[PDB]
Amino acid sequence: SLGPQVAEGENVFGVCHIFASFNDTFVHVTDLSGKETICRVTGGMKVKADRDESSPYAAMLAAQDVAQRCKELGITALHIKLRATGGNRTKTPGPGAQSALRALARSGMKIGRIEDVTPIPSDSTRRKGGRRGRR
RNA sequence: GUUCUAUUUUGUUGGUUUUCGGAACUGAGGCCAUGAUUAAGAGGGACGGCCGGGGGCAUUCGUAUUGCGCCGCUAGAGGUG
Repeated sequence: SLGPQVAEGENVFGVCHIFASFNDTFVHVTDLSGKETICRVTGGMKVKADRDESSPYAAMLAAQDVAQRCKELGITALHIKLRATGGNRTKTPGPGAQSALRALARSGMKIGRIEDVTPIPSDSTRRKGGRRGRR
């Protein structure tokens, strides 16, 4: 865990894969390739209740903890990719999405580029549920 | 022109042919003001340039979903009021 890049010259870059459903929130720091990961802490592992894993509070303290983990090993800037559930299911990012990148930016972690990588189907299969929906 | 035929007539007695009245057939005529309403804000059809998620056959693309292979890191992951 020794970054040979000089801190004062230019900024070491990384990315976290922000996936935030309506029942859980995932923060997943990987490298610029994405094959190799550095840190991955979830919203559900700091709160011991199933109903508030996606809550905006359970998201926020996960944000500095990954950032604290990403600080000694030498990364100051992260790229951000938002991810919702995608597929045939809902496309809106959960309530833990916005609190994730906000608190890490407040923690002293720089921001790279912003884009959304929701797995948007061109033309999907049958949506789960009946013809009348979730009655 | 052809065929048969009512016949009036051959003075009467007898055959015949026709003028003659009828019926039918065949060829050359003359004449018609020589014979054709319209093209329906009806229809049918032809033609010209289009037009269209119309139909059938073949071909091609796009994520996403599922499953699998490999790599990385992990204690939770799904789901719900």
